Amino acid sequence: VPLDGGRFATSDLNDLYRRVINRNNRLKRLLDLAAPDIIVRNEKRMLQEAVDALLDNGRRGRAITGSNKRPLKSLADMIKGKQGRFRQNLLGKRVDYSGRSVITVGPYLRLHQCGLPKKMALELFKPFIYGKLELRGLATTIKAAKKMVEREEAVVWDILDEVIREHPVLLNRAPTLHRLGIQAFEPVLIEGKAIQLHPLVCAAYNADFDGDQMAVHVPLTLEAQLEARALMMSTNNILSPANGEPIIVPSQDVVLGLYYMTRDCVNAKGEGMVLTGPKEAERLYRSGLASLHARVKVRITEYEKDANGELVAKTSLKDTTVGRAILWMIVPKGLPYSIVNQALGKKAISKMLNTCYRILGLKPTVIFADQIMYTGFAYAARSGASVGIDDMVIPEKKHEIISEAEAEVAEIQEQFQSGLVTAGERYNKVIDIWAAANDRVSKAMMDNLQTE
Amino acid sequence: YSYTEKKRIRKDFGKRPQVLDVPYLLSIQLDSFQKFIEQDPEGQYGLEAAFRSVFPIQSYSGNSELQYVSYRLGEPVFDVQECQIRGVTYSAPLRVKLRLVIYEREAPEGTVKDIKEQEVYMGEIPLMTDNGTFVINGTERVIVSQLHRSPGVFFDSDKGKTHSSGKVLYNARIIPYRGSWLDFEFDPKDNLFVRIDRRRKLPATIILRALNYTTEQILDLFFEKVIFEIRDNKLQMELVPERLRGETASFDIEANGKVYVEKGRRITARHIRQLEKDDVKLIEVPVEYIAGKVVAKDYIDESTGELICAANMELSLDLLAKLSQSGHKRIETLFTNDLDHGPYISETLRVDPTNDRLSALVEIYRMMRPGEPPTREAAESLFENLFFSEDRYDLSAVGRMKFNRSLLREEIEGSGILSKDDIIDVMKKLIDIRNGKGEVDDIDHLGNRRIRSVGEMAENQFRVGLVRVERAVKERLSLGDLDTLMPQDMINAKPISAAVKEFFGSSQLSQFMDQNNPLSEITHKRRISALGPGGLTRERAGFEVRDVHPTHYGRVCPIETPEGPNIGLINSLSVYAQTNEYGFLETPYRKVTDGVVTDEIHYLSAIEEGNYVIAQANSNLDEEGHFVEDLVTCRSKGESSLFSRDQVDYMDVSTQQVVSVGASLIPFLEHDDANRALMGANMQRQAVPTLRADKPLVGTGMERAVAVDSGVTAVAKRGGVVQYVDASRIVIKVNEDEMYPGEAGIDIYNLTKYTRSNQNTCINQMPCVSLGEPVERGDVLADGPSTDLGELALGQNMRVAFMPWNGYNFEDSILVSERVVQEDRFTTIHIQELACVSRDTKLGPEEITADIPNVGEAALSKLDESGIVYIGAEVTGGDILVGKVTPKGETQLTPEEKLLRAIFGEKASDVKDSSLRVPNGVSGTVIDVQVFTRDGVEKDKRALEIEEMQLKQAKKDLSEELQILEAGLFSRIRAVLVAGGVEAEKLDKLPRDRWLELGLTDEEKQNQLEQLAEQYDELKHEFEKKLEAKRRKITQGDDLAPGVLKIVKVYLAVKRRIQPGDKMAGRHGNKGVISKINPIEDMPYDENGTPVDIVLNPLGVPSRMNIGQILETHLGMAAKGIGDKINAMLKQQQEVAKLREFIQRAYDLGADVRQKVDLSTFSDEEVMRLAENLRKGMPIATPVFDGAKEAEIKELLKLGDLPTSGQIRLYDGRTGEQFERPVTVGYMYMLKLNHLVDDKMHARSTGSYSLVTQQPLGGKAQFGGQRFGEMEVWALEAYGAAYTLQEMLTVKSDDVNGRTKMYKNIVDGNHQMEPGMPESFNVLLKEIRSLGINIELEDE
Amino acid sequence: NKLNRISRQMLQEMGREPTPEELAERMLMPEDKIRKVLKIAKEPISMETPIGDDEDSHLGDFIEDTTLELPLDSATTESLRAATHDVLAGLTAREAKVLRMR
Amino acid sequence: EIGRTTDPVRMYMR
Amino acid sequence: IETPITANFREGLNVLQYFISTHGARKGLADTALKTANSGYLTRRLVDVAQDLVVTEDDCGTHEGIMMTPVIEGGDVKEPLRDRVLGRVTAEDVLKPGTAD
DNA sequence: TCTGACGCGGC
DNA sequence: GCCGCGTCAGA
Ligand SMILES: [Mg+2]
Repeated sequence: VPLDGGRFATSDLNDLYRRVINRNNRLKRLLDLAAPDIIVRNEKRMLQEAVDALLDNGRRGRAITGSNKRPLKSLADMIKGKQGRFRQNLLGKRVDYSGRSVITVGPYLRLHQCGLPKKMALELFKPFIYGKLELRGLATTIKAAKKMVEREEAVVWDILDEVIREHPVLLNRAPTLHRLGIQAFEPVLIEGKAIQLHPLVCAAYNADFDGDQMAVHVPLTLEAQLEARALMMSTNNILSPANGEPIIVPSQDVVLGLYYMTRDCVNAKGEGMVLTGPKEAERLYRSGLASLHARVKVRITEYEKDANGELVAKTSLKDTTVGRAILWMIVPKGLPYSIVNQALGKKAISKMLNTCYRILGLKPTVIFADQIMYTGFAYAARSGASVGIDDMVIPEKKHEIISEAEAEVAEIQEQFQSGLVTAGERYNKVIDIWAAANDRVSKAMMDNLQTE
Repeated sequence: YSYTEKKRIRKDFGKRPQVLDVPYLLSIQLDSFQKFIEQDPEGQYGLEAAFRSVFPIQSYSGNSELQYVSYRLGEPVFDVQECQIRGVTYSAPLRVKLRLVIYEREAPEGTVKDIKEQEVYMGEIPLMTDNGTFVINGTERVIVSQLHRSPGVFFDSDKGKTHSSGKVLYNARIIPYRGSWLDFEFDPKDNLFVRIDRRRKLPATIILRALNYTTEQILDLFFEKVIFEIRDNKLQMELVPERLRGETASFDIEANGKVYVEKGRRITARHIRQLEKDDVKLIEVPVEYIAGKVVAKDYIDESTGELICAANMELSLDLLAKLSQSGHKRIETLFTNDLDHGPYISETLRVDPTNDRLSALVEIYRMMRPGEPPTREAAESLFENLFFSEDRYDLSAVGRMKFNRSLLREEIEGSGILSKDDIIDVMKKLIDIRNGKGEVDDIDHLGNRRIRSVGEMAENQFRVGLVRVERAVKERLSLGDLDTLMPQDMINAKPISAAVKEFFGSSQLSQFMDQNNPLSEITHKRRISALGPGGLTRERAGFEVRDVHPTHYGRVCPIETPEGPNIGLINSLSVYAQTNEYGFLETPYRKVTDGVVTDEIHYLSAIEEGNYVIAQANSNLDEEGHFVEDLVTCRSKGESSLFSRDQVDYMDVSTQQVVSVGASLIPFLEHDDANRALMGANMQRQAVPTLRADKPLVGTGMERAVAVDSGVTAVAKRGGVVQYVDASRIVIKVNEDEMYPGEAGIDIYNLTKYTRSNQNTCINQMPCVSLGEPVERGDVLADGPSTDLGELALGQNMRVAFMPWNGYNFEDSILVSERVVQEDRFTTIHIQELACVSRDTKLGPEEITADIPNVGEAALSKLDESGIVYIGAEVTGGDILVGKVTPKGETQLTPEEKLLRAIFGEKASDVKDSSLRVPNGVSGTVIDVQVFTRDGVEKDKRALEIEEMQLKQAKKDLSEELQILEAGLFSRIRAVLVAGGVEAEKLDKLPRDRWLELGLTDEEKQNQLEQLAEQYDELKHEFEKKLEAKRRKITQGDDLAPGVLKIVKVYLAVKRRIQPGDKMAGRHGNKGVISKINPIEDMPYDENGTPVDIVLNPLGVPSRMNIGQILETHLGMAAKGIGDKINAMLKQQQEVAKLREFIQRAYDLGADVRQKVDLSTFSDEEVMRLAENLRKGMPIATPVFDGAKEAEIKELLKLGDLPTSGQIRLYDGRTGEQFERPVTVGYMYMLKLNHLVDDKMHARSTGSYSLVTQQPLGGKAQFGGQRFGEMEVWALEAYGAAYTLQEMLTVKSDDVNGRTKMYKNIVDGNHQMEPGMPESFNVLLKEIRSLGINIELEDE
Repeated sequence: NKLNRISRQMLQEMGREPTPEELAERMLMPEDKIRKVLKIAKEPISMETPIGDDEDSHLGDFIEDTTLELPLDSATTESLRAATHDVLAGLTAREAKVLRMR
Repeated sequence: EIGRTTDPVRMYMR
Repeated sequence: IETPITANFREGLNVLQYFISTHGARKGLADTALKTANSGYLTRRLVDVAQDLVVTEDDCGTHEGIMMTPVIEGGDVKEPLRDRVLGRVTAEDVLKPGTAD
């Protein structure tokens, strides 16, 4: 094929082939001349050489081309690929109808939705647009449909509405760790060029917002859509395929907010008020006439699936904080109080999620997980946790323990120089005194800080 | 203080006074390349040495030598600006006066015929800019420095693997600058084998055999003989007490009558002294002992003459009898005490069956060229030329000096070729280390690793050019008849300049300059690469060299390197560090004369550094450099701890010499983890300039130096007062101080306007100072891109609040206020270039006119009749810029189409559309358009008119240039001419141009008058050719590539505003994307009512160990609090005095500072002006380690009138409720990165495919599809999702019939599938079928 | 061969470089032919040449085959043929066959 | 001794 | 090193201490890089070797099975029997601490 | 580099 | 008979 500008491009095989034919024709001529044995053999040598270099160069003297510095690529090389077969395997199968750009958070979105940028979908879903434009008769033909897509008037949005409704879309990230590196979602159009990902599943993708990009594929047929929505949908795969434990587990804001809410205090606003129900508690808190963390007696009815998933109402007095009562409101009637009754950390939250799945089932845990996300965000925001210079507390006896450790290591180095101690003994002594001193500093800061 | 410092003081923290000023950072490159191009009559590095090394070119036995006198670099015919315009490589012609001198055949030496060449051209050499860069295609390139392992000898062990039993077997590799390699290796049985480089394994002794040494001669020169006397009969040895070194006794050793040493008892020092004082020479010994030794010389049987025992033959009892009967009184055995002197040369000599020189040369030749019958002269010439050929063997002056240093010789310079002393000394030191009487060397040592700059590489490839030129020239020197041919017929410059420009352009170290900020440029210029010829491989090396050596202290920065596959292979040079004499590394240090710390700096290499005890900077010095502790903290054996005072020879000049400029600029590095510091600095170098330069609140003092060395600032090279300021011309009137009596004039500084940088960004200079200010030589006239008040102003500092904002600050993403976009402080200008090319096919010449069949007149409206976009017109994505049409007829349409052409009147236009569309979604203004027609073809009207516009522009502007300086000249002629007897009535009304003939009183006046009159003559003929010259460049038809008739360049200027998804970071490595931009009202606010800007995640704090940013935030907020209070008193405008007082209290703030304050400068002008400038927050200088302590920050926080905990209670701007727990607010310095979501966004629906493979590709300019990798395949396999996978692998990519049919199905709204045969599978069939292997798809 | 010998000579006589015009000048040729040969002078550069930095696309891996008409226009032509046949139906028997055969 | 010298030049020369 | 970095980022470190830490930082990141490319390649090898294993039958009728224990590594029962056996098909009926229960 | 198969060569 | 060595080959 000719390159632009007058230039030509040719395979190395063509030049090798050409030389092959040339030498063969010369051999034909040489035969017609009745050439001596020595020269006929040399020509047969050259022929054998050329042929075998042509098939697979590399078992000979490495017969490159004229002046082009790189060794010529033989027939074998064209097939034999790294890694794996050239055309069938990596790299790498390019596919149409795909896009790639940066992911962005988007707190208000629900578990099964995603922000899908405007201009991408405009380009991608072109034929769906054209088809429905012409079938509904909003546009006379596909050519006029093309001019009308390229202007981008009100008409485009209705067709966009109809395709994006029943389309499910796939999000992909290059480190395909497991099958959940691609999940199916319902796309929701948003302004901008940034993809919105649901926060909870960021942990599964191991994604962070520092310029990472994700890929977005379009299942085109109805069957693909079905397979995506049924088998590949995010909401269907909450459980890790590896172990039974959760994959879509809390990331960070959630636990922090919950901690603010779940944490108990000696005394705050409205210590020792006795409430006949949770909603009054929450009403009191929202007015700032009560703190979220305060030990309190609340009248709450736990419900139990003792029957075939029915409600087994037990109705009396619980002693908890305000915060756990409010969260327990959100909590569906099938969870035992016991679960929220405790400290609630990452441990407890994950076990809670797990137990919720096993006893309650799929949908309560799904919806409740969404709930937990929003609540955690809310109370995290109201907590107002920050990081000041005084927040990193130098433990009271720091320099004492440091100077003691310093004087003792200096004493043990000088008594090393004295020659009652091998290298092993010295190593043991140094490492153990440092370990014990460091653990002392650790445990003293933890003691000092925890109950202050 | 300096003029810029008098203009703006910055508060500088710091207890120790920085004694040495920061050196010029680009000196290494500039000065070394300068050294390359240098008339200097000696064998010193550069062109000269290379020339004399290869010159004089002697005739191939024709008796016509070519002699070299001297060279001259012509002044480049094309200036910098024009070359940037046309995409030419900027170079200068080198022309050399050369002489061929011819002897007669066969004259005794006396050249009859001598011919002289009139400076033939040997090609053009690309020249370096003042900034240190290179124009190769009208683009600024940089040559990266290349580190490599220095020539000499290396003694490596590589144990364990060496026979898998330990077996510590060492080797010396001799690496030259120029020449074949030497290798000495061992064997399990201790024989030293030579490998010329990596061929078969021969004994090392064979080369010595070839070298004319006999076996016995070798045993002489290696082993020290032992004298064995025979007295009356039986075999006695003469033994010197010290010789017995480590030796169990085998006999009963009687001496002088008494048994001394018992047989077996280890000889003690007592026994040694016993024998010494007894004066024992000779001791009787049994012939059993001697029956176990070896015989050195070939001791003959004296009776007949017959040899019996040979050179290195085992001694046995009977042969001892044979020798004693023959009558040799003194027998020489060898000293080989296997612990010290082991079986090495003996066994090696035995294992080498070759004997004489000739057989050694034969086996040499048969190893080097195995199978061709050896001819003596061929083998000798081969072997000699391998190591003793002057042209072939150069170790380097460096290598030779280091070699002699390694072998402990005072004498520095050797003869390049391998002298045999060297060779033997090499094997001596190798077998020294093999016993263990030497150290093994480390590759990673700075003294063993040499740095190769520009000039040395240039010299290398130029030398290779000269060698091939010599082969060609001398070849033509021998055939042709000598007399008539002059020294130009033989020499073609083409392969020289071809190979040089191959090297210069097509190389890893020559790369496109990153032109975004000065930091990037400076680091690039001082970047050091481990690759290239004579250099390392990325896969080969290796944990070894990547790791951080102790020698780097105060010489290389450990923390500045790309975080890619490249880490360790970069290592940029530190601040105070320089290159030594031999291209090595040296560091300056302060003397300490035992108690007082002197001020003298001496550069020491690594070897010297190992010797002396150098103190750290962090030691307190009182009144004369006196340290407080008796036992002070220093390093002498390369390892730090406590030493006492009466020992310290030297001391660090300052702490800042350890780290490079970039790492040194990040504040409070001591409190930042190394990981995030490194990553921060790396990303920080890639930061892009915004619209508005301001200044970092917390600097280091270095920001002036950084700006100074940057070549984007304009610097005053004479000193004086600014005469005229324009946004195109900055004219300075020099003071009479620096005024040249001979040709002074005024100083004119032409500014740079929005031209495209390598990143397509804005590079514009704004003038800082005002008309009539007196300024000095080297003052900062106009600040460049993102540079202000003299200083680098990389980004902007914003109010951040640490709190969670309902999962909007989720992960590393950033929440930001609408007020940031509102002010337009983060909107970038990008100047993008597009080119429209009109080629000539044989289908017919393409045209640029507006005549374009069936296009909308919307696109035509913006085009002139010529078809060119209007200058300054604002367009949108898709819009047509430059019209182009191409020949296209004979459609050969299907029936129905012909039918419709008849019916509707569809008149077939024979020309296709080609006109230049704007890319998808990009919209900006045309700032300029360029048109390049090759000479010959008929220029279009608009091109002609715009080239006339540019013409007359250049004309007018240069005329203005000439006339301003001429007006200055003429004014000066009148001020001299009115002097000497004042006459201004008579003179004023005579004409001005009638003054060359004038004359007056004879002294300075008359001489200067004639000077300036001839300056007028010079300016007139100078300008008129300077014009003609420019009108030759514009007038000349522009030299285009073959096949292209004409070309039009169009510059688009896009103003790109910040949006959600762009990448932003701070200096500490914390980064993130803008997730949503919220109105100001939404954000929490203080009691005062000022609302916050950014909300940063507190959960981002604990694992990110960069805590210094919090200190910076507090000090930065209190700093703005200072600016607040001063602004308030400015708003009230009390009086100069009270603000000056307050500001002074600010400037001092306690004591222990190196500040040195005013009253120095102006009491009111500079003060109130500066005050106005400081309303925005006082710019401080925190040094990296000798910086502001937390307590001083607290003190200033009191002076800032803010809470000492730095937290304020915040009211939620949405709801109005206050938060529990108050939070830290304040300013931190943020940057918006070069990673713009606009570019990171890409999607493709349908487009161009690959020619051979039917998979999707990028040809639409709408980039190609995602790769469906094996990973993704596996993902699909994990689900049962078979139809999706099958579509994606085939129907979506490689199925030709299927995608078109399925497209139609999509338009029709049909959802089925038709996978067909994937073309890749057909590729497979065809590749197998191309072979002799039959693959048939069977059926059943 | 003449071209390149003169190329060698003209560069050494001029010093700077040899412009295409000056060589054509010195020869008795019609001048038009050097630029033609200059176009012809570009040697075959290999289609299999790997790209800059030797990536797993070679040079052939850029070049696209513009011959393939896009499925879009084939759909247009399909719609076109359907519309033509419906307007054919508006015509009489033999008038339709007239245009059908033509 | 022949060390796989594939070069037909050498053999022919011999 | 025997003497550690006694200071913290609140306090201030020096030249030497920072130098000590640079090694580990760079070494760590270089390990994470080149040994993760190693681990990826390893993984690819495991996936590729084990690909053919698919569920073809419901039940072949094997009586064979593996006697599973609680992994009692030293100090305690790090993973108990229930957890180890959770979700598994049994080979035969298990009896209580009493025969025929 | 590494882990290794199969000759290849040598002992 | 098993062990370095040398060739061949996947990343
Ligand atoms: Mg990330």
